[PDB]
Amino acid sequence: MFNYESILINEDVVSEMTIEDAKKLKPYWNVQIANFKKSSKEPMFTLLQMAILLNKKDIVGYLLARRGLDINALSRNNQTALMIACDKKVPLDWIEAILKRGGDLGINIKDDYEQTALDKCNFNSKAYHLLLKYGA
Amino acid sequence: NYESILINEDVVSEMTIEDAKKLKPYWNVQIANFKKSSKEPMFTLLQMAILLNKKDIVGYLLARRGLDINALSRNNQTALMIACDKKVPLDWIEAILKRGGDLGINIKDDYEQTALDKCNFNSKAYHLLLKYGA
Repeated sequence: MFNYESILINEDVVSEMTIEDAKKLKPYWNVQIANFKKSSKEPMFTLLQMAILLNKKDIVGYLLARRGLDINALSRNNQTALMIACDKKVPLDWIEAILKRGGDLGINIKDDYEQTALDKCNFNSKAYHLLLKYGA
Repeated sequence: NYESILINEDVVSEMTIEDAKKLKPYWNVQIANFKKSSKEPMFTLLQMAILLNKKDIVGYLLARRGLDINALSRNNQTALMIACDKKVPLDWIEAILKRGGDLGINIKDDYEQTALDKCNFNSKAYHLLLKYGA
């Protein structure tokens, strides 16, 4: 929403968000709208990306099921939902849901530090092995 | 600091309930920290499991009779405090409180914060803490 003359909500707003709120932000599903309070007053993350970062399982579940949502949409630092999910070691079932929904198409996307989602998994982790199944 | 007891988030992320069972002598011990942070252990296994959203290890440990639900991290944080701070599901917070986490509801960390202070104002978590005497 129109906070600090931009499109900006913080982690406080997203932590308290319900599926009804996610639905009302439909025009914004592919838009960088969220950032942490500590950081600068420009949006960094999509709602899906911030939901993953804050472990909002019900909002993550709802958004991945949406028609018209770009699962490979980039954060302001050129990160995907898949990259963030791997970096934060979220449950393997969310990583699989991301990949099966079209996250596999962006599996070789690289962030500002030349890192892919595979590079964010630990050596021989269950995450590493799953990404290899989907073509990493 | 010793790497003798330290396990990091890489070890805990790959951990199963079989591993948690084998660590029983250590359930009240500061054993875990992130690679970015100090080599010195900060968190209990339950506390690290909550920070990494390991639902099966969290569910198993909360059921254990030998585990002190009010055990302190090295910076004097409880499982309840960390669960509130990381906005984890309400069911986990309620399980912690009913398990004896209500006895430590007014514990204050090194930054003079309680579990209530780590909840968002008017959240369902905030209201539940008030019910149990925050």
